[PDB]
Amino acid sequence: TAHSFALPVIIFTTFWGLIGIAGPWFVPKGPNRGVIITMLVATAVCCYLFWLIAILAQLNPLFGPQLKNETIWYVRFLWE
Amino acid sequence: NNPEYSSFFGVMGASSAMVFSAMGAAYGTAKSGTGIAAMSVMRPELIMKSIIPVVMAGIIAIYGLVVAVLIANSLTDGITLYRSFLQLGAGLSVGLSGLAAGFAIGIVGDAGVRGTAQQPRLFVGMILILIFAEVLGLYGLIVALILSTK
Amino acid sequence: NNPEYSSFFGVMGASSAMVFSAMGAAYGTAKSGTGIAAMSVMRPELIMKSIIPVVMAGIIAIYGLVVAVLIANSLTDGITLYRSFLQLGAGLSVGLSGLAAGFAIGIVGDAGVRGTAQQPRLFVGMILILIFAEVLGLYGLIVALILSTK
Amino acid sequence: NNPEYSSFFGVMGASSAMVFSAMGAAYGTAKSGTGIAAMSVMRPELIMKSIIPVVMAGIIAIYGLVVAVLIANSLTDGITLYRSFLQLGAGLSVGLSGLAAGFAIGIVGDAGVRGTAQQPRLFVGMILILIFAEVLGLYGLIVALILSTK
Amino acid sequence: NNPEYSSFFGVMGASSAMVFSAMGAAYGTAKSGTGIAAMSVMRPELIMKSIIPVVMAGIIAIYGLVVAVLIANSLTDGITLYRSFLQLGAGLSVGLSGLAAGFAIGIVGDAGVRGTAQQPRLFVGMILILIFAEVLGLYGLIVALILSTK
Amino acid sequence: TYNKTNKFTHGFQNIVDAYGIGTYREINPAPYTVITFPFLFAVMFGDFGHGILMTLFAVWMVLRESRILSQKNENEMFSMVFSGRYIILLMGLFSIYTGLIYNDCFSKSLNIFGSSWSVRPMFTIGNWTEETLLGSSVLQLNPAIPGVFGGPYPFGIDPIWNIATNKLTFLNSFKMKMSVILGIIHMLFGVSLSLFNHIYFKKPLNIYFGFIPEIIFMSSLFGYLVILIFYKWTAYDAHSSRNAPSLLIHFINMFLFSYPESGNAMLYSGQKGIQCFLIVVAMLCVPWMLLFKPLILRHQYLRKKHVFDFGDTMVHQAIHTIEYCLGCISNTASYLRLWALSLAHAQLSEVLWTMVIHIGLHVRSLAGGLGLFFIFAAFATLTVAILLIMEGLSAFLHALRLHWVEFQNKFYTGTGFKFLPF
Amino acid sequence: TGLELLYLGIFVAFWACMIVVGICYTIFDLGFRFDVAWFLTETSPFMWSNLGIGLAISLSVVGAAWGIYITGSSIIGGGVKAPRIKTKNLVSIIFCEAVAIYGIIMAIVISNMAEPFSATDPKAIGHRNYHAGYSMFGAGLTVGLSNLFCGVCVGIVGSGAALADAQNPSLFVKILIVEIFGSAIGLFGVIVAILQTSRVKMG
Amino acid sequence: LCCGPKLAACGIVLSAWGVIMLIMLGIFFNVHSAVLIEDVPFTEKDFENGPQNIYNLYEQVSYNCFIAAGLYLLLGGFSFCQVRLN
Ligand SMILES: CCCCCCCCCCCCCCCCCC(=O)OC[C@H](COP(=O)([O-])OCC[N+](C)(C)C)OC(=O)CCCCCCCCCCCCCCCCC
Ligand SMILES: CCCCCCCCCCCCCCCCCC(=O)OC[C@H](COP(=O)([O-])OCC[N+](C)(C)C)OC(=O)CCCCCCCCCCCCCCCCC
Ligand SMILES: CCCCCCCCCCCCCCCCCC(=O)OC[C@H](COP(=O)([O-])OCC[N+](C)(C)C)OC(=O)CCCCCCCCCCCCCCCCC
Ligand SMILES: CCCCCCCCCCCCCCCCCC(=O)OC[C@H](COP(=O)([O-])OCC[N+](C)(C)C)OC(=O)CCCCCCCCCCCCCCCCC
Ligand SMILES: CCCCCCCCCCCCCCCCCCCC(=O)O[C@H](COC(=O)CCCCCCCCCCCCCC)COP(=O)(O)OCCN
Ligand SMILES: CCCCCCCCCCCCCCCCCCCC(=O)O[C@H](COC(=O)CCCCCCCCCCCCCC)COP(=O)(O)OCCN
Ligand SMILES: CCCCCCCCCCCCCCCCCCCC(=O)O[C@H](COC(=O)CCCCCCCCCCCCCC)COP(=O)(O)OCCN
Ligand SMILES: CCCCCCCCCCCCCCCCCCCC(=O)O[C@H](COC(=O)CCCCCCCCCCCCCC)COP(=O)(O)OCCN
Ligand SMILES: CCCCCCCCCCCCCCCCCCCC(=O)O[C@H](COC(=O)CCCCCCCCCCCCCC)COP(=O)(O)OCCN
Ligand SMILES: CCCCCCCCCCCCCCCCCC(=O)OC[C@@H](O)COP(=O)(O)OCC[N+](C)(C)C
Ligand SMILES: CC(C)CCC[C@@H](C)[C@H]1CC[C@H]2[C@@H]3CC=C4C[C@@H](O)CC[C@]4(C)[C@H]3CC[C@]12C
Ligand SMILES: CC(C)CCC[C@@H](C)[C@H]1CC[C@H]2[C@@H]3CC=C4C[C@@H](O)CC[C@]4(C)[C@H]3CC[C@]12C
Ligand SMILES: CC(C)CCC[C@@H](C)[C@H]1CC[C@H]2[C@@H]3CC=C4C[C@@H](O)CC[C@]4(C)[C@H]3CC[C@]12C
Ligand SMILES: *[C@@H]1O[C@H](CO)[C@@H](O)[C@H](O)[C@H]1NC(C)=O
Repeated sequence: TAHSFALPVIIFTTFWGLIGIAGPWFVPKGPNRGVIITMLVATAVCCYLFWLIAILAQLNPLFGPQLKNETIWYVRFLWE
Repeated sequence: NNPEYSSFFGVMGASSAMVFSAMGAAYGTAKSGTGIAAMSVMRPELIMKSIIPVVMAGIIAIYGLVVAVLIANSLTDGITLYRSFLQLGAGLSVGLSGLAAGFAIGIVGDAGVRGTAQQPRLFVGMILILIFAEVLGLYGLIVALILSTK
Repeated sequence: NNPEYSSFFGVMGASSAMVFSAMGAAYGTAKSGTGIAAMSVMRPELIMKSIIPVVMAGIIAIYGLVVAVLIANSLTDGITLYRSFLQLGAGLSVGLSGLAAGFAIGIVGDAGVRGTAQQPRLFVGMILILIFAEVLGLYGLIVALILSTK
Repeated sequence: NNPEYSSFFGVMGASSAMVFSAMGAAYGTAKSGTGIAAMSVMRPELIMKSIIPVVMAGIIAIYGLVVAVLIANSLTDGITLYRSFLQLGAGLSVGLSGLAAGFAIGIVGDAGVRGTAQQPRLFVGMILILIFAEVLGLYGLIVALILSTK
Repeated sequence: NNPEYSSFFGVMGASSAMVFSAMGAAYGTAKSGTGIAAMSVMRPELIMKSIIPVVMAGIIAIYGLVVAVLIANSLTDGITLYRSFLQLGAGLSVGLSGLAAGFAIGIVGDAGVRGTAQQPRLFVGMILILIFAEVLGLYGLIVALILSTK
Repeated sequence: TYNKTNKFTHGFQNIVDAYGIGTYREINPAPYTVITFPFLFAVMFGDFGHGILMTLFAVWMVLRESRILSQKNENEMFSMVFSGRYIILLMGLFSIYTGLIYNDCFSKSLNIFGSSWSVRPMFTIGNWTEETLLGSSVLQLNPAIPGVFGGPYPFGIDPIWNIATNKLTFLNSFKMKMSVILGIIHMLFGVSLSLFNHIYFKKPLNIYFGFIPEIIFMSSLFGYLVILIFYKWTAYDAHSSRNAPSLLIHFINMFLFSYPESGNAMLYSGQKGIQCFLIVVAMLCVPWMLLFKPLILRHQYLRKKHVFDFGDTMVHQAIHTIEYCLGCISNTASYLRLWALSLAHAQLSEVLWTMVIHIGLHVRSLAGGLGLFFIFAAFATLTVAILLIMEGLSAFLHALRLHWVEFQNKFYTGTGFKFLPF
Repeated sequence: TGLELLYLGIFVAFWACMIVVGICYTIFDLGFRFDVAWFLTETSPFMWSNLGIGLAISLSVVGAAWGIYITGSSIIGGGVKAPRIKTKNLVSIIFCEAVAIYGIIMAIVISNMAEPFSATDPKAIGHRNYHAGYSMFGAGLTVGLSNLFCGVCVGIVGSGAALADAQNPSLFVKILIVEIFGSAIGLFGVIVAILQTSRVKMG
Repeated sequence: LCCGPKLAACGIVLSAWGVIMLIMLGIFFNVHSAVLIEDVPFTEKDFENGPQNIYNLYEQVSYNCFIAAGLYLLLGGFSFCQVRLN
């Protein structure tokens, strides 16, 4: 279960960049163009920051999870 | 190895977490209740709206209960003095924080129920204060969760 | 040879002889000054004659001072524990007797100065009472000396 | 060859000398303060003249400070239990004598400044009484010195 | 080596220096603020000037902080019992002197602020009295320093 | 002040107007609030299940909005909730997102990608045997050995932490760092909006003294803290765990100039010099605000052309500088409220689950299928009474407070009048 | 004053007992039994540290709640005739709550310094562990009590400012300064606590 | 059995919630998800040979969840019938 830190980072960075950068130019012109563009950019920034914090907090762990022996015994069989 | 009395302190913590929080909640549920009884004679329609303080007082009790349970489920026979006093600290934190938050909620709600009876615009204002008071108890709970799982 | 804690009781005797006598004199002076201020509004000419209470209160402090100095001169590195007890008893006697005498002088002087604003003939009587309320301190002093110089 | 905890008492002398005296002084500077304010509304020209009580109260603090500094300069690591007890006695004597003198000065000064707004002739009388109260603190200082320089 | 428990008294010295000085400053600020707020409705143009007492009360806290910092920087786990007692004495001295000065500043500032609301000429007088109270805290600091550096 | 409010933006405009109507033509926090208030709420109310419930309730309110608008009632609470139906919809959506990031759903994770933590390498490369499992009650796991930790979880928190007794140990640090990061970034955005305000109002004095000192102070002191957090996340790993420094101690030492020769080592080469430079710039930002602007105002309005009162201007600038400098610290501290409320919500949901429906799920007999009925109802009502309504309300109001005080104090004045047409 | 009478009686009885007990110990040459060293040493450092953390959080919360209700009663009483208060004076409440925040932060900063010993003999526990316990207790006391007093003071000033605001809008802006001063004390406590546990290390 | 429409609405919404969430819980238990291990009512003897016993207990809890989902389906049907009545 090797979760490489290249596909997640690339995929999410490009997705949120397209939403927050390319999205504004595709918003149809109208009274709400400004507010819609602000919504797009703010959602991109906030969601990407949250995901980046979450993923980086797990990268390079300084200690592993503390698992009961019952759950360790079960997880050995079940999980990869 | 460990002293045979090591489990006392932790136990007391748990009990404290339940007791003081309850006392806090009780005071709130009392004071707000009194205020509601004073308000409801002239403005009956506000009883349901004005029951929010009591609920918040109840929330305080819940926090204590949580911590108490969290400590009452972690008390082992060989509980070391370190864990025992960690649980005592968590219990004191949550209990006294809930006590103070319950006092604040009771007083603020007893004032704000009557105020909202007089001036409707104060209702939201009252709430904007109560939550602050409430989170004081929450802060205690938070520290408890930091301690009893250190 | 002798216990090292004897000097503690000796210095406690000295400091008690000073502190309690000073508290008694302070109470007497405060009460008498309040009475004098109240009296002088209508009867200015008695501002000076009505100062006798304060003087009679100050004397009490002097008593304490005397004993205190005596103890502070009788202290030495190797006072027998019995000598330290003698000094402590003398200090307590003078200090607390002076405290009681100062209370009595304050009350009597306040009452007498207030009354003399309305009845001149009370003055002499007041003086007598103050003397009867001052000899008390003197008595303490006597005992203290009998204990301090033994 | 002396206990390492001997200095404790001596320290509690210095501390006390500066604490209690300060408290006493504070009370003086408090009560007189209020009095001046209360009498400043109607008789502004007496504000500076009616600052004597505060000054006297201030002097009381100085007494303590003196003794405290003296004790704080007489402390040593190997201070004998006897000298430590002497310094504790001096500190308590000066501190509590100054406390009593500060109480008396506060009460007398408040009463005197309030009265002098109504009876000018009382001023001198007040001063005299204040002096007497001040003398009490002085007595303590004397004893303290006698105890602190043996 | 030194005792295991020696650092206890130094720790308590720092804690006292901060806690009691904070108590004094908090009381001074609270009393002065509740006087200033009540005055402002009548004399809105005085608030700024009337902020002077609050500042003075704040200074008391600073004194505590200063001494606290010293005790928190010179306090290691292996300090001699003598230095630990010195730090405890310095902390108690600064803390309780600041407490007394804060009480005096609160009382004097409230009274003088109200009087200035009623009598502008009192302003300067108030300042003088406040200084006389403020100096008390300063005195403690001095003694504390003398004890903490020794 | 007139904002040309819309149906969707009415809720957020009323939300930001509650603390004071904005002055004439100043940067409106409404468009940014429209997203950062639902987001700051979701950071606290982060839960996939509760987010789903909130989204469904808000969608019901939106779809049937016309009916309730026509059928008016006097219920103040329901009217308030309905007026914020769009606010609640956005809050629910963002809470769904954050609950996915937290990997939380009614206090339970998902594991849709597979955990990065494998226990088998402990048995293979490590010393573990069935004997060790029998002898140790809780044991632990270590990523130092090769195959235990297979990289970070691609999306959200790794599921294993739900079943790990070390859950809080890691989650506290992660959420504290997240709260501080989001708070500092929000405050920096506020300061930039203040720059925009000054530029529009043509107050170069504020731009050069004011905004620029403010941003330099904030970035050097607290932006540097976010940089340190991210750098420590990227740099230190399990092998270097032993000597991993604590950023709390390092920040304290930076403030105290207490860089010691003992204890935790420096995070990077030249930390002493860079941190000293940052601190010096931070302190210099205080005189920059305080002394300069009053002197220039006095020079250009009392020496030129010749009411201006220098003493009061200096006092006012000193109050503003003290307020801002203490506010940076107290606001970075207050933004920990996000972590506090998030952890409280998570723990309350966990205890509710394990005290209500663990009773109905932890039954051997098939008859438990009937019990799960009644038990579940209680669970449901509890999840709607304590979590959705009360904890949701607290998180909503605290995101509000963060926006009113911590965020809008940087650029918002709020000294105008609402435009009440005829 | 019945409860006050009970408290005064307990206090007087306890301290008269203490005076007589100290006199008896000193005079009967039994001072060696009054081992303050034994008390401070046998008593586990964990007790001191955990009491310190618990106080750091609980007393801060107590001060925050005290100030919050002190100023909220006045806010909601004044706002009956001048509702604008509820909008403007929440800052006072904020300051009070800020106190509590410091509490938890310091609790964390203290709780991070804890660590078991695996030792019971005072020579084994050692100066480092004993000083760590004492300093954590002292830092908890400092932060908790400074925050308590700061919260109460800010609450009193906020109540005053809310009563002043109900009658003249242009006063709060000038009275908030007092609150700021009243807030500084809190910070001071935190600083001192951080200085007390700067070099604390259990283990 | 006529009743107020508000109670019927609450009943139907609770029935939908119960059905959906308990069906999901049953599916997750039947998949033997480790996240829910704490909810499985196993005993010490179940750790003797292998995980098959724990799998059987997972299946039993999933069956309980599905039974609860069916009961809530019946409750939702009753509430819908009452709504049609009103
Ligand atoms: C199944 C349950 C799922 C969970 C759903 C509930 C989630 C829990 C959180 C809900 C909080 C709702 C409050 C925010 C919505 C109101 C904001 C808005 O847009 O209105 C502007 C409101 C009301 O609208 P208004 O009337 O001012 O509209 C403007 C009209 N003119 C322009 C004419 C003046 O305006 C304000 O006063 C602004 C400040 C609002 C601050 C909110 C304070 C808290 C309110 C608590 C609500 C009651 C508690 C919930 C009880 C539920 C039980 C019935
Ligand atoms: C009223 C409100 C409710 C109560 C609240 C306050 C509770 C106060 C708590 C009391 C605990 C005191 C500690 C007890 C241990 C110390 C005793 C001691 O010094 O003696 C033993 C010490 C040491 O004894 P020892 O070490 O030689 O004995 C051998 C050791 N043991 C006994 C353990 C095997 O000295 C003596 O031996 C003195 C013997 C005479 C006893 C003198 C006791 C002092 C007090 C007597 C009068 C009561 C005071 C109050 C007055 C009335 C009320 C105001
Ligand atoms: C106004 C108040 C009334 C006064 C009395 C107040 C109550 C005090 C009585 C408390 C009960 C204790 C009774 C004695 C119990 C037996 C103790 C024992 O075995 O003693 C061994 C103790 C200690 O052991 P020891 O010293 O005998 O053994 C030798 C020990 N070495 C070798 C170290 C020296 O000593 C005695 O023999 C004491 C006997 C007399 C004790 C009398 C009680 C002491 C307190 C008296 C009051 C103090 C204040 C006086 C002034 C008051 C004025 C207002
Ligand atoms: C009410 C406010 C507080 C003040 C009063 C109460 C203070 C004390 C309360 C705590 C409990 C008692 C503490 C003392 C314990 C005894 C310690 C001990 O035995 O060792 C002594 C120590 C050591 O005793 P030692 O037997 O080791 O002697 C030394 C021997 N070598 C050097 C060989 C080791 O020495 C002292 O005597 C120190 C003085 C303190 C003890 C006396 C306490 C005084 C109690 C108050 C009454 C004062 C009498 C005068 C009354 C008038 C006052 C103005
Ligand atoms: C480190 C993480 C944090 C980073 C945050 C900062 C970086 C992101 C923001 C940078 C600035 C983006 C661009 C600013 C606007 C430039 C103007 C042109 C924009 C555009 O194409 O749309 C116009 C409408 O924009 C509008 O109406 C206004 C659009 C405003 C976009 C920015 C708002 C989001 C910022 C908040 C981020 C989230 C919070 C972070 C915690 C169309 O022109 P038009 O014809 O409409 O004419 C304008 C008025 N009508
Ligand atoms: C679950 C994971 C994802 C969570 C995070 C993303 C959450 C996004 C939340 C926003 C989506 C809902 C928007 C509201 C829907 C209801 C529409 C209300 C009416 C409406 O059209 O509003 C207009 C305002 O623009 C709008 O209504 C805005 C619509 C366009 C918003 C674009 C930004 C969406 C977020 C970024 C992209 C998606 C990311 C996730 C994949 C103007 O009102 P009117 O003119 O109709 O009023 C008529 C009376 N005047
Ligand atoms: C509106 C937004 C406002 C701004 C908000 C952002 C906050 C700004 C904060 C102040 C300015 C930036 C931060 C300056 C402080 C130093 C940052 C150090 C970061 C760090 O840990 O990097 C390590 C040090 O780099 C090195 O080893 C290289 C030498 C040391 C660092 C040199 C300075 C780099 C930053 C340049 C200025 C950037 C300005 C950004 C605004 C990587 O090093 P390692 O781990 O490989 O080495 C270690 C073994 N030797
Ligand atoms: C003065 C002479 C010498 C005395 C020496 C002996 C020691 C002191 C014992 C008391 C002596 C004085 C008599 C007081 C009786 C108790 C207090 C008053 C009556 C009372 O308790 O009733 C109400 C409280 O309710 C209750 O019944 C609640 C009280 C019980 C609470 C127990 C928890 C405290 C335990 C102690 C540890 C805490 C230490 C704190 C320093 C208070 O009446 P009111 O004032 O409302 O009405 C006015 C008239 N009662
Ligand atoms: C007029 C009013 C009365 C004023 C007089 C002062 C009253 C203070 C009350 C405290 C008790 C008096 C102080 C002196 C007695 C101390 C105990 C001596 C007994 C003794 O020999 O114990 C040593 C250890 O104690 C020690 O060495 C302990 C040293 C510390 C003693 C002082 C601590 C008191 C508590 C201060 C708290 C302050 C809190 C501030 C907020 C032996 O030890 P060893 O090494 O020979 O062991 C050998 C084991 N094999
Ligand atoms: C009223 C409106 C309606 C409300 C709706 C609410 C819906 C809530 C339903 C869910 C509640 C319970 C949450 C429990 C979630 C845990 C389930 C879980 O973990 O899922 C995944 C497991 O199946 C598999 O994981 P595994 O077998 O351990 O690993 C294998 C995973 N690989 C194959 C990807 C590697
Ligand atoms: C205010 C004045 C006039 C009142 C009396 C106070 C003075 C004179 C008193 C107070 C203390 C007294 C001293 C107390 C103790 C001693 C030691 C003794 O072996 C001989 C006399 C001598 C030295 C005393 C002399 C007189 C004395 C100094
Ligand atoms: C005006 C300033 C100095 C403070 C006011 C109080 C002054 C007068 C007090 C405070 C402490 C006092 C000192 C305390 C101790 C000693 C040691 C003694 O052997 C000689 C006098 C001397 C040196 C004192 C002189 C007076 C003194 C300096
Ligand atoms: C009216 C005047 C003299 C009193 C005011 C000053 C007081 C504090 C001073 C003046 C002279 C001082 C005395 C002079 C010398 C000594 C000798 C010394 O070993 C003990 C203190 C003692 C006995 C002093 C006590 C305090 C003292 C009386
Ligand atoms: C034994 O345990 C250590 C510490 O976990 C580990 O690094 C090492 O590889 C193990 N050695 C074996 C199994 O031989």
